Amino acid sequence: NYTVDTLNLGEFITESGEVIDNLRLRYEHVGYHGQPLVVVCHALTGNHLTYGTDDYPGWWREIIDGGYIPIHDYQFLTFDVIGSPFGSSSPLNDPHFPKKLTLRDIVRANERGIQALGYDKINILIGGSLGGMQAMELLYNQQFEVDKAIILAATSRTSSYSRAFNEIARQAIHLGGKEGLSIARQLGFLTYRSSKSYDERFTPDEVVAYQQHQGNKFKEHFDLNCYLTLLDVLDSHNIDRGRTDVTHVFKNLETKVLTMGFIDDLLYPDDQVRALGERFKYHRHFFVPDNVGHDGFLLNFSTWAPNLYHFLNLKHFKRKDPAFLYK
Repeated sequence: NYTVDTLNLGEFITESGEVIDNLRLRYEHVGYHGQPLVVVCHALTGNHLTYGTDDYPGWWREIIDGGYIPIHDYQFLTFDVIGSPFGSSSPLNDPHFPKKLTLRDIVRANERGIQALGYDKINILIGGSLGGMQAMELLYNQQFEVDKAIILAATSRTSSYSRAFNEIARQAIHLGGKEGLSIARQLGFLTYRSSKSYDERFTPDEVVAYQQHQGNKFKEHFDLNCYLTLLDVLDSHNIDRGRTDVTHVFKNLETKVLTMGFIDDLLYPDDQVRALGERFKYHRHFFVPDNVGHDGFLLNFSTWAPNLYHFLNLKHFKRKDPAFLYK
């Protein structure tokens, strides 16, 4: 079954003390009543349409069709974050949408949306990289018992690199409106090393021309106010803020965590995503040796999905860890 609809969940108060009278969460559900739940947390530029249609396939469709997380064994739920322009409460929908939205807000709304629909356990929690940020917060609130977690291209807090990125983008938008959106979009190419893409796409002038083309599309289809909102969301990410016990919590969580980090990435360095994994009781890391950009980690699934599948297929009872002093 395939369902796309909108919850109405009443009053929501952000961290900043601002109010939405009727919190709306657009979502996509897919699968059968009783199956293991997988919750996907989408990334800044994505949305709830995880599986999508046959004619309009979804962000994750290829990964699901390829059988890495197969439809036949799983049930899928995904919310469009608040502030996104694709159906949930946002500046595009709500003329009194809060000025200061944080990531912790986005999460706390989605957990209420997960509970609105009667779920209790989450077998697989998955996201990168804003998705991964959602994921880690969610694990901290501990409103759910969650068996398996995959966190891709995200860390414990927004870096100075990312604030610089986000500020540079913010400025361009002030100066140029829609035109600033192109730059913001183009800006992403500067955050990572492209490998034999340099080979295949010779074509400078033709990369630049492609950049321009992607930027121009983006500036016509993604609402501007919402984008600025989501830039604050990123700037607000830090699991440790106002908190003392984050690691402690994570160290007594039974959840099996996989962290994935990508090669030569300045926005989300492998170094630091691995170190976030290692904060948990049960943790593991995969280093993925190709990178078409944080924004397109779905596009290069060939290089990482099989390790996901490997991870998903633990069905060895948890070992209590002093057995690992070896080494």
